[PDB]
Amino acid sequence: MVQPINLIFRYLQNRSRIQVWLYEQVNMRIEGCIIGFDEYMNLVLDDAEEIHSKTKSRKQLGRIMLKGDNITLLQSV
Amino acid sequence: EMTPEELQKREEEEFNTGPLSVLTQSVKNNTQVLINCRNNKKLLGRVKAFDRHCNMVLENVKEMWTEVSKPVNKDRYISKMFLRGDSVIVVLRNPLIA
Amino acid sequence: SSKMLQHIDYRMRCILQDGRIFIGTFKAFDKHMNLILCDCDEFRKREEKRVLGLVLLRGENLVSMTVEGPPPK
Amino acid sequence: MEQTLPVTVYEMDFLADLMDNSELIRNVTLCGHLHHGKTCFVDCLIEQTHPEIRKRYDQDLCYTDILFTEQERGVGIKSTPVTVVLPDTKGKSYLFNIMDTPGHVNFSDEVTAGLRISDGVVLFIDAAEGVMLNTERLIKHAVQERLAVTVCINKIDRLILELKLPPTDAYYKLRHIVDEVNGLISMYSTDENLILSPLLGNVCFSSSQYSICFTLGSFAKIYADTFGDINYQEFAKRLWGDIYFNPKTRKFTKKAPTSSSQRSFVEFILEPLYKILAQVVGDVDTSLPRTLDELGIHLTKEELKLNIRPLLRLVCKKFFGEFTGFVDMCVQHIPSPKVGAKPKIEHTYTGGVDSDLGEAMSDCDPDGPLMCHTTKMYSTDDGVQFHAFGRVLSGTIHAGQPVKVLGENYTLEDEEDSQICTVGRLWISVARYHIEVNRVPAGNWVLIEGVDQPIVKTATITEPRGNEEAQIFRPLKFNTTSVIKIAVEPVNPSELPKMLDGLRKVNKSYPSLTTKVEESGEHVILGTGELYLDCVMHDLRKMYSEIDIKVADPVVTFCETVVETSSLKCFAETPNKKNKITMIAEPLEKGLAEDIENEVVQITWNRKKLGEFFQTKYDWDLLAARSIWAFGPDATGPNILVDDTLPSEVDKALLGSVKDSIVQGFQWGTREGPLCDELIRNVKFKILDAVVAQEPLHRGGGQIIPTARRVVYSAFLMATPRLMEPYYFVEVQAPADCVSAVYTVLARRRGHVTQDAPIPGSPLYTIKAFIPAIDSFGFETDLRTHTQGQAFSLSVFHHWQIVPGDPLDKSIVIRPLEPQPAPHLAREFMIKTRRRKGLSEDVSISK
Amino acid sequence: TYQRWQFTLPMMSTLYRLANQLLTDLVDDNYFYLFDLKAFFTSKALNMAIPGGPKFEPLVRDINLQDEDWNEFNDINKIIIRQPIRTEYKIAFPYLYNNLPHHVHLTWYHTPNVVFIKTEDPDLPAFYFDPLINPISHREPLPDDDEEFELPEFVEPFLKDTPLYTDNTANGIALLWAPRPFNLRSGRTRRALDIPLVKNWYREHCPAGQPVKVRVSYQKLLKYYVLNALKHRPPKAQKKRYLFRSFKATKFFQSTKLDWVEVGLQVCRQGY
Amino acid sequence: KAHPPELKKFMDKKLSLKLNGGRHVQGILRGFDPFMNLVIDECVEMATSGQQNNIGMVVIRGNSIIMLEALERV
Amino acid sequence: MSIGVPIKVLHEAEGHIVTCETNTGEVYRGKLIEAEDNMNCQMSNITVTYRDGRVAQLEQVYIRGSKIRFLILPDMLKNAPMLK
RNA sequence: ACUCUGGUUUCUCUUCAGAUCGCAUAAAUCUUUCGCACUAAAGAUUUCCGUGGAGAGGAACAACUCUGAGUCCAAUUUUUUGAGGCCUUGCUUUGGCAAGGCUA
Ligand SMILES: Nc1nc2c(ncn2[C@@H]2O[C@H](COP(=O)(O)OP(=O)(O)OP(=O)(O)O)[C@@H](O)[C@H]2O)c(=O)[nH]1
Repeated sequence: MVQPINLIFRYLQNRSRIQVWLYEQVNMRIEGCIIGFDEYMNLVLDDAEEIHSKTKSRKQLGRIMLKGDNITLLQSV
Repeated sequence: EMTPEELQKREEEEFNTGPLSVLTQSVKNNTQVLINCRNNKKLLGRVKAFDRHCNMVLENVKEMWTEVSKPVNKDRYISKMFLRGDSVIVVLRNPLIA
Repeated sequence: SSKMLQHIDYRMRCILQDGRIFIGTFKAFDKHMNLILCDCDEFRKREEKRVLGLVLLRGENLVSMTVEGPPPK
Repeated sequence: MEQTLPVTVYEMDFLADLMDNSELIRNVTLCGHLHHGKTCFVDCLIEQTHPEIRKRYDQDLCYTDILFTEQERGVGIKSTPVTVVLPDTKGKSYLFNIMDTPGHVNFSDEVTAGLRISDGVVLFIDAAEGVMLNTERLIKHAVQERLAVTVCINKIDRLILELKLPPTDAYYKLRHIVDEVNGLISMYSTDENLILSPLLGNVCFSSSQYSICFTLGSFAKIYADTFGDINYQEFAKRLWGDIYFNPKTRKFTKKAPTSSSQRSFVEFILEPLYKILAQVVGDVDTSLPRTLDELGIHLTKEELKLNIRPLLRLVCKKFFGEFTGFVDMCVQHIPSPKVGAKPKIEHTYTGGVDSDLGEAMSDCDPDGPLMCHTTKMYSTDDGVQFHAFGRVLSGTIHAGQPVKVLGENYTLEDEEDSQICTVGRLWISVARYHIEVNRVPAGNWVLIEGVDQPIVKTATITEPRGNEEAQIFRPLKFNTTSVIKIAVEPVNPSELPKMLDGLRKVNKSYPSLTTKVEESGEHVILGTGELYLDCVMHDLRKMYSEIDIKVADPVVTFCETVVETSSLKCFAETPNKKNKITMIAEPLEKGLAEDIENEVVQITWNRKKLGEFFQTKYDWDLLAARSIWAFGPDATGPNILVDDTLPSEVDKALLGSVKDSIVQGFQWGTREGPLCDELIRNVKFKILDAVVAQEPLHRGGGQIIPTARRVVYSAFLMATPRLMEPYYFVEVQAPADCVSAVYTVLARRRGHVTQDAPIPGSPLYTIKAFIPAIDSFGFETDLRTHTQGQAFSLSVFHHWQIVPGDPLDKSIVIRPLEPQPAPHLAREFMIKTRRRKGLSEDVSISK
Repeated sequence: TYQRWQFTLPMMSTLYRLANQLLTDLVDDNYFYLFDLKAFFTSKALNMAIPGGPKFEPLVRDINLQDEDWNEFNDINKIIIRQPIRTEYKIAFPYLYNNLPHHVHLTWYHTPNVVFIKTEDPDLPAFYFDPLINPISHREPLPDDDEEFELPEFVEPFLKDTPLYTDNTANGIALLWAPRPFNLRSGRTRRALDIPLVKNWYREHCPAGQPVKVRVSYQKLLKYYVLNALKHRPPKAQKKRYLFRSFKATKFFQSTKLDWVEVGLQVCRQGY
Repeated sequence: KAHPPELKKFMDKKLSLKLNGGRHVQGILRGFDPFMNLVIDECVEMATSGQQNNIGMVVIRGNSIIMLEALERV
Repeated sequence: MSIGVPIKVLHEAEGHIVTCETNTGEVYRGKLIEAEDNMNCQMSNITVTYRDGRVAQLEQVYIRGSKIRFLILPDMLKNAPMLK
């Protein structure tokens, strides 16, 4: 059985282009390279970029720290 | 928690060195504080006491709210009231105009 | 928490976060504020009564409650 | 509903609404060896669901031994149903239908009548004694009837307070008991999913006297409740077997840290229990309050003044609480009526599970066709009218509703035994008091009034004007055979009808009582032993007929057999003298009569499989092996009928017109037998030349059947006839010193000792021996008197063996009132049974 | 007023050891099988005598063993005799072995054997695998050790500082199997004359080898034991009226506290 | 004292998940924790636009978990 | 002092037919299979009604406790041992 | 965791007690039975040896052990927020309500 924490650690080791969903913000999606996590689900993305659904404008945010209380679902690629 | 000690005084350290120390400036110097509410309202007053939850009590608070007609800012005066910390968006001390 | 024990078995009306009104015999409550009301009826506004029975409403959904009728026999 | 009742923890409306949810119902039977603690299991349970019903300090109120003879005799004599709402470990409530069965080896028919209507079994196993005669017998019976088995190792205080074993050796004793049970289960069952282990929740540990009852999960939940942070379900998986606690790393390993380290069960479960008991019984004045403070138990000062046994009961009650390990065990491992309705129909319904009614019943749907099956009949104290007791397998029985009671001989073409009746009232039966209800849905047990007239032993109760093709449930198959035999007659012969009516009433009471009227106008009762027949006569005299009844000396039923093949082939012609049959008789091969009786083989099998069996198992050629015609006096009686008539010698097709009559003649003539009108056992009848008359008006009917019977008799008589004695299997538990006295007592009654062996962890011994059933009356009294009460035996029917002598020998001179030497026991047994049956003085050996 | 005693267990053990020369040292009531009150009741009602027990006189004149004719029922030519039907067999099963049984008090059946292993050394553990106990001949969905179950830091077996056995655990278990009053720890006082010290001596089996006078004495003691138990009438309801209190209420009597012997001489002379 | 959610019956089974923002998901469960966060293998987006997008190994926070539906027979 | 009376009423409600209302306005009615300390219920044979009113059948589910707004327990439970 | 009942011992009196009222077990009278009544049984009545329950009075020291009663939690799952803003329709109690579509 794969644990969410183990999966997050594996993704951080791989440093894949993790795309994270938003809580209640369906249109706004954020992709980035996972660097580290915490017990509060706080994630840090090296090369962050916000992707919209109606505008679809990829705006680079750089090194950002997304709170765990707002993330919805972490996807690769 | 790694600090289950009964003599828990770290709450005051955050009130002196952490982000919560800003409210301590308003408590000590008695400076006007403007806080943005989750209901799209702004209240300007003077906070007397608070806690880790951010629930503070303000005295002589002026509340501003915009209602649309077009958005027009309405003002109400309050002598004193208690505001929940979780029901606030941002709290900032009044800037020094001079 | 005797403030709610004195209201046990009383037919009370509860105002929810979504605006729904639940009138029924308040049976028990917990620290989480979960409401256990029996022979409950749902009141919504167009007025309409929707009888439910034993109602287990979560504490988060609890907003305000007031006594509507004395406990029955 | 409107009946005055003792106060309960629950409320009767909750009980009434639990009956409609057949996933919250558990139909359980409690069983075990005698005195292994079942009664107070339910009693201590009735206490916890009945706050005002409290056991007397110095005397246990058995509350399930409700009768009179049970009360002073101190044996369980009848099964008694109990219905209780019992909470679970997680606080959920289930409706338990518990059947409390007796543990005497004589009264096993009550156990089968309780196993029929149950979905699971709880076997009670005294922790000091261990696995005894009835434990093994009930294990066999309960895995045969396809019930889910759990185990309660009761009386575990005896390990602490009597044997005083070190906690580790108590652990070894419990593990040994569990292993014995597992071995028996695997002996009597192919599939492996009946593995019993306290790691599966399958085994419960208890001490009913002191209100102890736990599984591993409930004890781990005691820990979890006190120290809140442990997950009691994963704790429970580390509390048995060779798994040790490593207190430095706080982890459970499979290898003991260093040495002198205790297993997890000893360390975490058994040492605390030893220490509670030792503190209470030894240090009650000195340091009991400190440990009761440690455990969080506070006894009022008027309670620390209690005697040591009530104090121990109260302390253990406070620490443990309710019997939620029992409820956990039964809810997890005993199926609900809904889930266990498929094996029930598969096993006990004559219509097969594939029938449409065998489908509407296998859902346990309480809105379907009514199908209620009653196995017990409980008599109102006035002794006039009975109340049937069974379970509703489908539909719903209502008070006042007219029902159609089907007997045991009812078939779909012979519909004369069914009878319309009118249900009067319906009681949910707790042990002592009946709770009258208005309806009982499917999956529940009900006490019915109004259907008591047309049923003798068991019934299938259905609906009239519907259910047009509703067959019956198979009649109970019992553990034993009824062999002991007494004859009765009223003192004043003017009141014979009163005694006949009383005999009918006792026949209703006892599930395996068999009262018959012999040819001589003599009324006979068949029973299992001395306690059984003593209680039957007690009831007959004092309850059902209030007259004075004489009792004959106890005797046994015999059986007749042969020991070679008939010398000259015998024959018999019809009175027409055109039909001629010819037979010879020889003894069945060793170990085949049991296969025929124990349904290892049936004649319902196709000829191919039957022949294949006989071939591979007893060296039969395909010709004869497929030539079998019938099987014994029954459909499964221990006799065969073979046709060796060659197709060339006799027209096989023409012979087939008298097969159906030769079979009947053989069945009847094996049912009676020529020697003393006893059954024939272990005899093979080969036909040799059946000259058949072509004229159908000359053969068939009342012409050929008696000819078949007479040739059967003659063929049996030309092979050397013998008699047969029922042999009893005696198990005795006696101290090591009184073991030799057991040998001394046995040898005077033709008894032969198979084995004596110690009881592991117990100071006692078990002597197992075989004794003739006739040489057994007073054997229990002889053994318990010669040993000053220190030796005790339960004896049960085992096999049929040949009486030493030769029954057909007139050279033997028998005096009227003295015991014979063995050389001619058979002759006496034959002629005295002839005299008692009313037949002639001696046989007429002829053709 | 001396009407109730509350004792500790080290006192009850000491009183139990001292009395042992007067004590039976059984652990059961299986010794008294077919030799107990109910058995003697039944034997009296059936007009028979258990060998070693009381012999009463016929309860009621009725039919006799030489008064019933031959019938076809009880014909002695239909009867198989293997072992004679003793009278104990008619006491043990009073309804199977007996025509017209009345007043048959059903005897108590078995009682599970007590396997209390009596201790011999005070210098042995209380819980100890005695040599009188037959050995247990030695010979599992457990989870793997690597499974991540950890018992929290402040969790230990329930009573862990409490020692398993104390210096009065062996003695306080032996008190469970003691004869009353030693299986008590509190109770109500009796009068000195209400305590028979040998009533449990002659309720035992008639001893073999003693001369006939002793055995007849045993059975004669048992006869009056059974008659006392059977003819017992409940004490009638009344109003407490005490004679000597009425004596003291009047002015004619007075009180002192004398030696017993002095009052013995007084009573002797007074009666004279 | 966070007892793990009772989800062993749905382990390695095709399940449909409901998103907080009216979203829907699909995939095969692979594990869970006391916070209810689930790891799903062979995840299918199943967006409201009608086009199903396959992702694979994804992690979903328990806060946004709205409801679980076992597509496969359990 | 740990589990409230509503918790016991909800736990004992397993087995009967229960209707749960979620924060998303979806009503699921079915036979409860198991319930935990939290409101997390794993119902079965659920007739699901959407906000617009569409009716759907769901054989197996696991309702998230946080999203459960209010539920209607079976009428039989009104005489439960815990609720008395 | 703060306050208030209830005590125990002893002497006397009144009433009920079929409850092993007593973990003991006497005597008398009457009847019946048979012997032919210490050496014998059954039934009934009585008296004695002496107990429990309740109630009542007296008089001796303990008074709050006990019995009860009144008197440390902001980071998913409940109480320290995804909250607030835009559009249409029916009715507007012209305040807006109801549903849906949205933006955050
Ligand atoms: N030592 C000990 N004795 C017990 C225990 N439970 C019951 N007994 C006693 O053992 C005997 C068993 O009697 P019951 O429990 O009525 O017997 P049973 O198991 O119902 O069996 P049957 O007599 O066939 O009905 C009685 O003397 C009980 O008091 C126990 O846990 N420990």
